[PDB]
Amino acid sequence: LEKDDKDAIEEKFRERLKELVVPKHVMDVVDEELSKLGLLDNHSSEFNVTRNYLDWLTSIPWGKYSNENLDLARAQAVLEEDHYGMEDVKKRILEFIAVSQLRGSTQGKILCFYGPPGVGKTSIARSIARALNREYFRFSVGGMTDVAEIKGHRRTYVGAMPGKIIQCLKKTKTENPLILIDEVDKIGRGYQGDPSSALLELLDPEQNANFLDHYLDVPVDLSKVLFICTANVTDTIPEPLRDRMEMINV
Amino acid sequence: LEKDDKDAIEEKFRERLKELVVPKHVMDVVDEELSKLGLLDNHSSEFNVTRNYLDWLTSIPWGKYSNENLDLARAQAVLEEDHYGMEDVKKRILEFIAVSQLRGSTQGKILCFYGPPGVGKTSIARSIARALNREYFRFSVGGMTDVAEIKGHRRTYVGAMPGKIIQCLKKTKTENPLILIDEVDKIGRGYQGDPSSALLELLDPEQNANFLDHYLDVPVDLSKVLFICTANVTDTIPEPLRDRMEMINVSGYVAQEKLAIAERYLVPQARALCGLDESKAKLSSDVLTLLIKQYCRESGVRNLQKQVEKVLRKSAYKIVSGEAESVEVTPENLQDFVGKPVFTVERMYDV
Amino acid sequence: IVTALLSLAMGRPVRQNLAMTGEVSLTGKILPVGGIKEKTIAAKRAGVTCIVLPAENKKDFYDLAAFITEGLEVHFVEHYREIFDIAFP
Ligand SMILES: Nc1ncnc2c1ncn2[C@@H]1O[C@H](COP(=O)(O)OP(=O)(O)OP(=O)(O)O)[C@@H](O)[C@H]1O
Ligand SMILES: Nc1ncnc2c1ncn2[C@@H]1O[C@H](COP(=O)(O)OP(=O)(O)O)[C@@H](O)[C@H]1O
Ligand SMILES: [Mg+2]
Repeated sequence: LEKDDKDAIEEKFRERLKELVVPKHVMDVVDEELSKLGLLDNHSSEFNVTRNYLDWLTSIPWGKYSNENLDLARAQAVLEEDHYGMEDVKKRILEFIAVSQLRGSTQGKILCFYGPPGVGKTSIARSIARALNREYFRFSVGGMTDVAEIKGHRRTYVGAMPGKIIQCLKKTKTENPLILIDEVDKIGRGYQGDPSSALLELLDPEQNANFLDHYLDVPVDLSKVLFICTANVTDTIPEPLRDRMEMINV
Repeated sequence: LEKDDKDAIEEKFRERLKELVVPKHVMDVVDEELSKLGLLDNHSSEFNVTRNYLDWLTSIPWGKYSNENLDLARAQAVLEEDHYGMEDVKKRILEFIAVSQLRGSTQGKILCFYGPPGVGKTSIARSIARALNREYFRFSVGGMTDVAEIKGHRRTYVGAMPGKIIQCLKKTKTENPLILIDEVDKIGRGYQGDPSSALLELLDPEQNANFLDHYLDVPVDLSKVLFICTANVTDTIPEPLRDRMEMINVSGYVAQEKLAIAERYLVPQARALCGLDESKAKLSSDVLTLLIKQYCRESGVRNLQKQVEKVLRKSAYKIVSGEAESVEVTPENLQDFVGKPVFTVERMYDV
Repeated sequence: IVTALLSLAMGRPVRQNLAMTGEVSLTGKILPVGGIKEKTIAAKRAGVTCIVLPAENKKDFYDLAAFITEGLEVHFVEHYREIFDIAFP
């Protein structure tokens, strides 16, 4: 059967799913959505939304793991190649590779940097990403006040899109990127919806493992990510959010 | 698989109903939808909408009830084994299971906690859910502002789906999940309609038994659920809502037993996290006493965790790459490891 | 504060290692105060050992764990004068 069967669209989703190992939990949801999706009349907007949704759902890597370099001499080499001094951060990340190498599987963590502006806090992140071999991806939140951006929308609104973090996981196509949330010190804090109360559901190390945003309801698991955060000075960071994260001082 | 007409689409629903003990109320509605679907054509957007809505009806359990445990000591053991102290909640939940055991049928109540952040207010919930045997579910509300998220839409719109709670109540087949609303203190307000103004309709201890979500208009009794709520300061919550739900004050820990929790759970946690061994990574109780009384004074527990893991991880790097085959923390080593004292023996005048 | 002032008056140093707290209402009556656990642990941490407290909080002082209350001699009092006797034996 030629002439573009609807089962072709089904199957391009299916084949996209066949390789990467999805959790069993979401393994069902896609099935019922597919079985429903075929029965729809194609011109219905409902068909457009559901197909776009199913595409968004299959796109997420599930267990793809970029492999990590671990030789310590290489870490020294690629760190001293492009940043003098500031030994504290260097020693800390070296201890990271140590502990990660003692326990097999890749691991995530949260960190925070703060010091005078312009010391290179941003550039060292990219150097670290090339050191560990994780992917890099910046994301500013200076002055942000639309909390929905971090968690998408109900999927029935027109104009809804899944929150940013799912877009970046789709972009880096890897379970354990290295996000660079930036300028948390200046984050918007007003009556319009304070992001700082929504970030806590990401940053808390223990409960983030089943983070979920309203677009695609199914929880995602961020446990292997290695967040980094920057701030010109600690004091204005809202206190509960400050408490979660370790604080290096360049 | 050619059974896409009324022969099997209405059969599978009507047979799926059987085992449930449905309130007689919604059976009428379901019957008109079945017959109307029978008169409807198999292909039209009206057909798929009505069929979708009917599926959302038939999915909901009606009177299915997760079997609840009733033994005390077996419950008290597992409630106790993974946290120290926090005596109030471990006493309260025990009384709750007592009352439930006495008067036969299962029951639900609504209650809340409050204390300094990071005392463990949220960790305990899942342990409770494994004690009582109710199915767990959580959904952070903090920073939400869309009331529709918790009330669904009108079903005549395009993508309308019932509010989050019905998703929870389908995802856990039992009708009595341990829903855990979280961080009520930091709900959004003052830029659209407050979701809090909707929340009251849920939380009324009696009235909730005829909750009426906009999507599926039939009232949904859900009185048996056991809500919980967690705000770290019991002032921001608006008064009419704050009155409904009993408070329970968790309290900050004292050092002498902050030691004995950290010496039983945290230290094993961090050691298992970093993969070391008691041989490779021995630590005396005395250094813990020093560390507690020097570098960390506070009601929370996050801080001591951070210090402990830091000490261990410095030892780990010293092992795998460094020189020592067995780091051996002693107070003399402590400055090398953690850094410098922060608090000191402040006494402006000893005389 | 009044004991501080009095120590300035006589010039006698206050008795060594003798913390104290509580409110006073213009005629030496002592009054209750909350938060006793924090003050208790802090005084214990500083090594001070003759804390004196309002009598009205007596109950609340005894609700604390015995190990916390080890080693410090409370002297409850109701009229301020007794404390004046105690600071200046
Ligand atoms: N009594 C305890 N037993 C075991 N773990 C504890 C205890 N108290 C705190 N913790 C630790 O605290 C961490 C998070 O605790 P929890 O999040 O419940 O504190 P919290 O007050 O809920 O803070 P928040 O509501 O801001 O998250 C957990 O990893 C947990 O192990
Ligand atoms: N010790 C150093 N080693 C390498 N680069 C440095 C150093 N000090 C300053 N720089 C430079 O300073 C610049 C500041 O960039 P950036 O990281 O954005 O500063 P900040 O993040 O503090 O605003 C970088 O381009 C970086 O190369
Ligand atoms: Mg919590």
